[PDB]
Amino acid sequence: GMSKIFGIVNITTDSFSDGGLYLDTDKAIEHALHLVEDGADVIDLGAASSNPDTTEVGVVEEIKRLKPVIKALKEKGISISVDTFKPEVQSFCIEQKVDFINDIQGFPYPEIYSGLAKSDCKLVLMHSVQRIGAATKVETNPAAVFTSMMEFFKERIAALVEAGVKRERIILDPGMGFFLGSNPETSILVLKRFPEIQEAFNLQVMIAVSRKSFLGKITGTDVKSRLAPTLAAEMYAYKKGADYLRTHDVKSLSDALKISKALG
Amino acid sequence: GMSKIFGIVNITTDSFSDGGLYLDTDKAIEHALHLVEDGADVIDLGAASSNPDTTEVGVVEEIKRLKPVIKALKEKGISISVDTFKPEVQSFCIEQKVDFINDIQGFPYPEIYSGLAKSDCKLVLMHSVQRIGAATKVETNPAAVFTSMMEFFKERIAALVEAGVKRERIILDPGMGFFLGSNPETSILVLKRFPEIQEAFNLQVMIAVSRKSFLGKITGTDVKSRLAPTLAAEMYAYKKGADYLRTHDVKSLSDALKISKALG
Ligand SMILES: C=C1CN=c2nc(N)[nH]c(=O)c2=N1
Ligand SMILES: C=C1CN=c2nc(N)[nH]c(=O)c2=N1
Ligand SMILES: Nc1ccc(C(=O)O)cc1
Ligand SMILES: Nc1ccc(C(=O)O)cc1
Ligand SMILES: [Cl-]
Ligand SMILES: [Cl-]
Ligand SMILES: [Cl-]
Ligand SMILES: [Cl-]
Ligand SMILES: [Cl-]
Ligand SMILES: [Cl-]
Ligand SMILES: [Cl-]
Ligand SMILES: [Cl-]
Ligand SMILES: [Cl-]
Ligand SMILES: [Cl-]
Ligand SMILES: [Mg+2]
Ligand SMILES: [Mg+2]
Repeated sequence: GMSKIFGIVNITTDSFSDGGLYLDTDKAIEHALHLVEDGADVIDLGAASSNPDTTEVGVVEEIKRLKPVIKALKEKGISISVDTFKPEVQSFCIEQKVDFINDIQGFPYPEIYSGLAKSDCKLVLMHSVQRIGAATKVETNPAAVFTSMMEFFKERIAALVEAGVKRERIILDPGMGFFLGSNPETSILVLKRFPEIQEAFNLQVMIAVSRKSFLGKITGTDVKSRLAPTLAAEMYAYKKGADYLRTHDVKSLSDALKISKALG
Repeated sequence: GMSKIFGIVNITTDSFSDGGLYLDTDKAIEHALHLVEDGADVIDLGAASSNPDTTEVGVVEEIKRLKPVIKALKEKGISISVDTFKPEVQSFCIEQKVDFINDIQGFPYPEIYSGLAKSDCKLVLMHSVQRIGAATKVETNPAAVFTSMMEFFKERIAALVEAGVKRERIILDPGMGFFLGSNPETSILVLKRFPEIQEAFNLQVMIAVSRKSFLGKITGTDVKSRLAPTLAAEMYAYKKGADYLRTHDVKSLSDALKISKALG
């Protein structure tokens, strides 16, 4: 199987790798259209970041950013994912009939589970060692993190299914980078063992490594020179059977996947 | 095993990807020093190109370009390879005591074999469908090219060994891109089957794909946007056990190899 590409379109001011570049509505639409041209299957819209240096974005402001971009992309028939962890914003996305809701908190509020069940959109259920809120910088034990993540998925999937969410709507994301720990060994272990998530839960898995900190620690590179380590980790994940890849440089990943497919 | 990196330093005017950038002596030395900083094990110096659009460079001019660069790099203890197919230039490299002579013609002139035997430098024996001269654009049958290449290596190795060249000095390069054919299928087959060269001859193999045309035909990219397809093919070759990789972007390849090593 070939991994599907989520194209990151950050409509923020403080995204760790491209904050402020696509804050304007038309520039965000133009960026999304370019990523689709580059081979993106889904456009992941994020009007609020979640890196350790992020600043809280209000719900009204977040919906204001997403509203005209969703409208323009839905007009073109583009599959839309929204990277939001705020239940009121997620409820707005259900009304807009987007294809995915991408929650770094993994839908931890059962009060809205009945509303999620009535929708038909797919749910990207992400695990993090923080569980609630944006990423932080904390050292973790890789084996213990993988074990707790496996238990977290099992309980959260069961809670959503018990509330009426169809199981096949759930896509699992183990988290990566600071969502797993400040030491890169935890991210490395998850990258090596994520097929065990597909096997245990029989659900698709998304891998999101693009430009993240742990790549820079292994190679000694800042965020602007992280294309090569990103591509190395993304094609490792593709070769290992990742169902979705969430990336910034869609064109480079697509070209790299075309070469890997021709050689494999 | 980890592939060794040959850093390309073109002291030419018409190299297909970076011609004219490092024609100046000090700029070529500065580029070579940067590539060593980026992780290059060997610096491959080429004062004359061999792409299909190349222009013949005189022997006197070629030696004039290489002479001060070799001197500066030898002062720093840098391992030097010289990409030259002219016997008089190769004789100059033997006098300079460089570590490698990289011949796209695979040393086809037995008149100089006795001189090659007395030297201690390693010999990069490259195969091409043209055999003599620079690359051309010609469509070829992949299976027939691989078969003829295997026979070419067998006869050329035996001729060099019979003349006194120690067998362990020979590094095999199957050729790539236009050296194999204008259709990318021939390059793809050689990339998939080059371990058979190591097995049959018990010699090291060099893979040189960086920015070459066949990558652009598979992905639909010009020479300036070929980093991602280059990295995809280079780490495929590394994972398959290539002993040497000849590349332009040493820093990107090194960073990519560090990630692949940490994940493998
Ligand atoms: C930087 C971020 C923001 N949103 C994400 N969303 C998902 N699903 N996975 C990530 O790793 C992730 N990284
Ligand atoms: C573009 C070039 C010039 N010199 C080379 N040298 C070797 N050994 N192999 C190549 O593929 C090669 N490509
Ligand atoms: N949202 C996130 C953005 C970046 C990182 C990281 O660099 O590890 C983690 C989370
Ligand atoms: N010397 C060479 C340079 C480039 C190519 C190629 O693009 O195929 C082939 C030979
Ligand atoms: Cl960007
Ligand atoms: Cl709701
Ligand atoms: Cl800590
Ligand atoms: Cl739960
Ligand atoms: Cl850097
Ligand atoms: Cl360059
Ligand atoms: Cl000689
Ligand atoms: Cl032809
Ligand atoms: Cl011969
Ligand atoms: Cl292009
Ligand atoms: Mg974001
Ligand atoms: Mg050259």
